[PDB]
Amino acid sequence: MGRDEAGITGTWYNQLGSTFIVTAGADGALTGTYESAVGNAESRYVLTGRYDSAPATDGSGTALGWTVAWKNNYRNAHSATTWSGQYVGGAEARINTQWLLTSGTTEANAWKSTLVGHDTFTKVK
Amino acid sequence: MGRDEAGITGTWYNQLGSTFIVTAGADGALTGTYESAVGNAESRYVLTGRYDSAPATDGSGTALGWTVAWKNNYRNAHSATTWSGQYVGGAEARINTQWLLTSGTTEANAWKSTLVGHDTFTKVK
Amino acid sequence: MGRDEAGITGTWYNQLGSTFIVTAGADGALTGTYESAVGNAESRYVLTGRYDSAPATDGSGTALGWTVAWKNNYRNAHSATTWSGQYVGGAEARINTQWLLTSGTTEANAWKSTLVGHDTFTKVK
Amino acid sequence: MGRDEAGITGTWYNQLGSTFIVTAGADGALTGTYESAVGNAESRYVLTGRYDSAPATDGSGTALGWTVAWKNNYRNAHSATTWSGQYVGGAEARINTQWLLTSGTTEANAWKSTLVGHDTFTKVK
Repeated sequence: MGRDEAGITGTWYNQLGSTFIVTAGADGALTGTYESAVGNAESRYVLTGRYDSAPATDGSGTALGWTVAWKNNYRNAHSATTWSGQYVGGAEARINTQWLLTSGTTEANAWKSTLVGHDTFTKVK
Repeated sequence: MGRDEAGITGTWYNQLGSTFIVTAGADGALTGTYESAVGNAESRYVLTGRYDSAPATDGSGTALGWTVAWKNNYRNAHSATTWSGQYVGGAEARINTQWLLTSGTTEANAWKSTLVGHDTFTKVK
Repeated sequence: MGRDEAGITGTWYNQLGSTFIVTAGADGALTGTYESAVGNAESRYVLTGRYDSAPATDGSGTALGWTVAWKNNYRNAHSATTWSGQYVGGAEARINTQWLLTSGTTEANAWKSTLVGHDTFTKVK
Repeated sequence: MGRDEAGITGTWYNQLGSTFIVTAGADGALTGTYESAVGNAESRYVLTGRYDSAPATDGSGTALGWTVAWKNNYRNAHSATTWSGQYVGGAEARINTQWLLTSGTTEANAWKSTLVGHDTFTKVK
């Protein structure tokens, strides 16, 4: 029922070699797992998010976002990343994102709590 | 079972007058609703996210994040915001966040797709 | 000749206790020194930037930005911060900024090169 | 005298087709002009910034930043962009940046004042 429900659902890979496995629900839900190739992380972590299930039809992307808290049964990096971006469908489908990675800190160190970057996900490689 | 499960769960308000209603699950889940005082928005929107259910005990905050896609039964702003931040417990509990608001755009306009800002949530006002 | 040349020029302090000393030139230039209360820093560092010397008159802020590279005669933190924001004049003048702090890294660590945050500068305290 | 003074100085192009013309001073200064291929802009605008004139030698990049206020003799977009990033030398030299573009706004619209994105500059194309 979601316009890009089928186009978003599946396995995605970014430029770092991370793997994003997502299911897009008819209603706007995103659920899945994330495995980072880098950082204080091992194996899969739960993700959840949301996407625009009725996007504009005018060649525009589909807005979406999701979160990973970096705790699983193997490790806890006391941090969470949120990706915010858009899905662009077609032969070379992509999800283009910017992210914010916040660590738990003391109040004295909160100024240095948050990393920012950008990931591009593709269906191959 | 989550360390700040009780401290996070409930109603939060930010500096804009927005209202965040969240339940924190024992496992790391965040679910709830968001109502923005500003922007292309009306009434409540679904949110989901994650938090560190076993944070450091050393005076450090609790990392968390969540997403809203700005589609509900009233409006669709073809956009999604992700907040990334930390919960700081105590008499004056706060959630301190930075956010990324991505709009669906054409590829030609993707350079101007994403707003960034910061919200502080409190339990009063 | 700059509309807020007089309002911007002078000494500013942020919420961390840092001190920003700036001169605004008629043409749009910003020059001065920055002293951070936090981080890998001591004493003053050179800053340069730019501001909108002919802003809108409609109650709107004045856009501006500036950079500090964190090298001086005392220390080198192999990093640079840029603040991007707006000057809001009046009894309680403020400069409201967001910043990006990039460290030199290897290519393998570039994903974790860049911190993001927000500073508010006032003329007192 | 700056380690990458020679490597930074010159003409750079980003993925949008914008042109960055910079001189790096021995002392850490960056001066030049920027011409954007997109947005509310025409022709060249003054830029100034700073870079780490004595970077780490260990395969690490060179931290730098610069600002453009989007006022010149042709147009005034009441905004400023700051790029924060690192120069990576070698056969395929690059400057990898993240940026913050703040517009002057009323206080009521300040939540939507600031765009964020990422530009990669190369010496060709």
